Amino acid sequence: QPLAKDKVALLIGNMNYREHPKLKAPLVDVYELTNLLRQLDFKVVSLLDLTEYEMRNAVDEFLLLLDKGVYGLLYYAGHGYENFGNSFMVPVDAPNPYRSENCLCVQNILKLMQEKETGLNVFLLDMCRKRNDYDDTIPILDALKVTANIVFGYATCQGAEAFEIQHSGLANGIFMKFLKDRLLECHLTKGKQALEIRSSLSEKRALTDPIQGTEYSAESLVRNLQWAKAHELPESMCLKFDCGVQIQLGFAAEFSNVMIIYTSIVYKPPEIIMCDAYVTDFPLDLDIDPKDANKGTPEETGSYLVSKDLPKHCLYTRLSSLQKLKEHLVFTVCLSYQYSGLEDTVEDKQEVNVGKPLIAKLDMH
Amino acid sequence: QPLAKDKVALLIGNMNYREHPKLKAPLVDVYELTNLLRQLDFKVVSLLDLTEYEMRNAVDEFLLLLDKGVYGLLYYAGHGYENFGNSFMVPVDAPNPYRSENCLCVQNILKLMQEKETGLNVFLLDMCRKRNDYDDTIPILDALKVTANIVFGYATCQGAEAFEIQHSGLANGIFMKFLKDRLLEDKGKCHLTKGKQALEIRSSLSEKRALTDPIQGTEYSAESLVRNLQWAKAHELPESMCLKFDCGVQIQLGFAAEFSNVMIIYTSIVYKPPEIIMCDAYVTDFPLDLDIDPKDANKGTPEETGSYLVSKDLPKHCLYTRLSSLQKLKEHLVFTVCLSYQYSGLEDTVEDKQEVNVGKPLIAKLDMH
Ligand SMILES: CC1(C)CN(C(=O)Nc2cnc(-n3nccn3)c(Cl)c2)c2cnc3cc(Cl)nn3c21
Ligand SMILES: CC1(C)CN(C(=O)Nc2cnc(-n3nccn3)c(Cl)c2)c2cnc3cc(Cl)nn3c21
Ligand SMILES: [Ca+2]
Ligand SMILES: [Ca+2]
Ligand SMILES: [Ca+2]
Ligand SMILES: [Ca+2]
Ligand SMILES: [Ca+2]
Ligand SMILES: [Ca+2]
Ligand SMILES: [Ca+2]
Ligand SMILES: [Ca+2]
Ligand SMILES: [Ca+2]
Ligand SMILES: [Ca+2]
Ligand SMILES: [Ca+2]
Repeated sequence: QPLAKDKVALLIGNMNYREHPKLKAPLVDVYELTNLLRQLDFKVVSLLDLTEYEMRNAVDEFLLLLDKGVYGLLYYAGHGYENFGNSFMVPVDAPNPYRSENCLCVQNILKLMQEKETGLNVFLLDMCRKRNDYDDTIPILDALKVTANIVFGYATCQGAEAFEIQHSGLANGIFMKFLKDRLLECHLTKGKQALEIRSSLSEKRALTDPIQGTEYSAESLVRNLQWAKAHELPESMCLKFDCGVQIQLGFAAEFSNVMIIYTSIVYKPPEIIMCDAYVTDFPLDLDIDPKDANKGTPEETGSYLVSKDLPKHCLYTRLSSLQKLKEHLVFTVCLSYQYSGLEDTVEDKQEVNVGKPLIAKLDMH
Repeated sequence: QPLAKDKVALLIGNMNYREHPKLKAPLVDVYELTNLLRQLDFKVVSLLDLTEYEMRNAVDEFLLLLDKGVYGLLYYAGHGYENFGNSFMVPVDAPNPYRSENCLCVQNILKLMQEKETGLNVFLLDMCRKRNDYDDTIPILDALKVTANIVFGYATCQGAEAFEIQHSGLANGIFMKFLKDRLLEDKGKCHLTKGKQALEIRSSLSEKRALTDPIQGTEYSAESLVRNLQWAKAHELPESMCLKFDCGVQIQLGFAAEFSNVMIIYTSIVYKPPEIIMCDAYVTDFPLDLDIDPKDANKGTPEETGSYLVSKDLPKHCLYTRLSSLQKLKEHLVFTVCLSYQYSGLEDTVEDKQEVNVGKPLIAKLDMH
């Protein structure tokens, strides 16, 4: 029987490039792939918009989980490049033009995966190439794609336009389709595209293979808790203001580095006729435009989470970039309230601290 | 809207290697893709077990159909190999070891397709590579300079065992799945198995193209005429016939096209007069061109002949004979239908025989020898 010792996954989606065309596609594709992998018993990390430093720390810690018998999946979506056989994943902080030292190399990660003694390695790259970056003419000089169980997947589109066109739609990502078709148990648009799948398997492996489950393992507890504690969300607060008004502050995870906050009035005393609550004062590291806070749908914040997913009728705020948090997520719930019978509006302020939510816990900036 | 000026396809499936491990997979995959393409309004040729001479003629004549705006699909399944940046399709007569002179080069065919003013080229290869071909040459190339309106697809498995395993099942061809998902506008099952495997799909499209795009039936009337005629001249199947034997017994003799180079023949008694108590009929005397063992003729299912066709597809209650290799027919398909009959009241089994000529069925009508 093929068994997994563990099932671990790291998904990266880069979009918000400083010096390169911004992408949109990754967000959806990471979310849907996360959601698939959860149902296959994977512990997933899902990170949007990483710098070089962030990507390296993330990938290394993924690689540290790949012991003997582990099933490991790595996914990247975003800009990439190719030179002399060597492919590169570009972080959001990379300058223009691309230099190798600003980028993470595919083949290095692949070589590291092949040393680890895993039961299955999966490495899936969905890359936007620059228009005129075709594959180079090369000899093959070095390989490990025999000695360990590998599925390697490499999609390309030439240019951001063709990339975004082919990725348009929900539920439709190339690798999610591949996984569903090939590893359990969207029309061809204009432009230039490529897909490469390569595999070397000594025996049939599938994502659906059972974990060798444990009753009393220290290692398995370690593994579980290392991941689970990187995914602590704040408990919902019922914030009581001095006038008697109660604002519920709720929290949702969207990615390992994205939290939705949402606000609702849950008590209005008879002495108050009208009230509004809003959030402000977020840490500058997280970099929120208040134009994208306090919105009347989660959709308006840029969330994948829709109005049917979250509690309804709130104001919604998306706090992305949690990996950049230095201290605590200190922010302010404000209350505006009008007293019953008066025109007079009062303001009040309640500072909230929620600690280090999600990957912010690691404190690795 | 994109239009095709025509839809033409050539499918080759090579299995019966003389000097190389035999394959089984191609039969099914060619049949099922042929069926799909038929339903999309392609004129299809489907050929099993071609020599180099046969492959070259077929491919060349396929390339002749690729006029302006035509949609052309070439599919190959069987052995391939790689050498110094080139890739090769191996014909069934290929010497061991593989030498380029004996094989058809993928890169040639790809550039021959890209030279045409077609509206869409599709070129799909689904190959076995022998393990020995992994270790002998340093790789360079396999990608290609995929340009024009082209969809290049290229799949490999290392070794016949892994190849056959990955292809086990009906309905489960990688390229059929691909075309259905990616190239039809609409206007589990293939589990990844052991071994070393590769897939490469490349597309270049100046505008959206699909296999479902309607045929523009205007312009280029003589080219259209010739395409249609040439194809249809390669697909004349003989009509079903009733042979009346002089004793009164009626043998039905039916025909089915399995590939452009494979015909099923089937026989049944459709009338026994009351004077005959028992009878049986069989076929014999096929031309030596077609090779066929008489122990593999006269079977009680089409499954027993080696066909894709199951007992659902043809008339039940017959004997079935499969004639492959029709492209090698140098003359007419002449055979004998035999009858054995016992009269009521007699111990005597009488024999009778009738000769049949059905001409040159299917691709044999091209007369290429
Ligand atoms: C939870 C762990 C063990 C940790 N990890 C990370 O990605 N760590 C990470 C570390 N530092 C930064 N950083 N931010 C700022 C600067 N450095 C970042 Cl972004 C991430 C992954 C990654 N993949 C999987 C999979 C499974 Cl299971 N656990 N797991 C983990
Ligand atoms: C019917 C035509 C026009 C012809 N053709 C062939 O394959 N010709 C062919 C010629 N010679 C041999 N041979 N046998 C013995 C020796 N030489 C063989 Cl096997 C085949 C194809 C091939 N593809 C498509 C597609 C559409 Cl439409 N027509 N079409 C045609
Ligand atoms: Ca390049
Ligand atoms: Ca290298
Ligand atoms: Ca650096
Ligand atoms: Ca998508
Ligand atoms: Ca700190
Ligand atoms: Ca006031
Ligand atoms: Ca012509
Ligand atoms: Ca020759
Ligand atoms: Ca070779
Ligand atoms: Ca099959
Ligand atoms: Ca007698």
